Amino acid sequence: KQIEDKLEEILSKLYHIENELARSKKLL
Amino acid sequence: KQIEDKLEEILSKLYHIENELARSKKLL
Amino acid sequence: KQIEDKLEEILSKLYHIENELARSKKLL
Amino acid sequence: KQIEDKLEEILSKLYHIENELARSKKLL
Repeated sequence: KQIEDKLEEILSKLYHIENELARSKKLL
Repeated sequence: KQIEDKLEEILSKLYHIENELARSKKLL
Repeated sequence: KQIEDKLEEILSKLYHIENELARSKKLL
Repeated sequence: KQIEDKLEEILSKLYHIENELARSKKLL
């Protein structure tokens, strides 16, 4: 549970990296 | 079960980011 | 203990990638 | 242990994303 929580946080960071990468792509 | 699911989502996000960056590289 | 360590390395890698992409954005 | 292993794999993917990002930076 401590672990699953940190996993969820991890995955939210990867969704935020995905956003950054979609943005740089749309701008081009 | 939940943890495993999250681990697999995480990894699969990492494969996508990796391939989006390699694709980017290539068009540039 | 090991797991926690790895979780913290992982998260900290994600913060760095996020900030390297935001920095990139900004210079572009 | 199954978990720590997958964490190690996760982190190796983040080192590989880091490489991709150092490369795109050196090329500029």
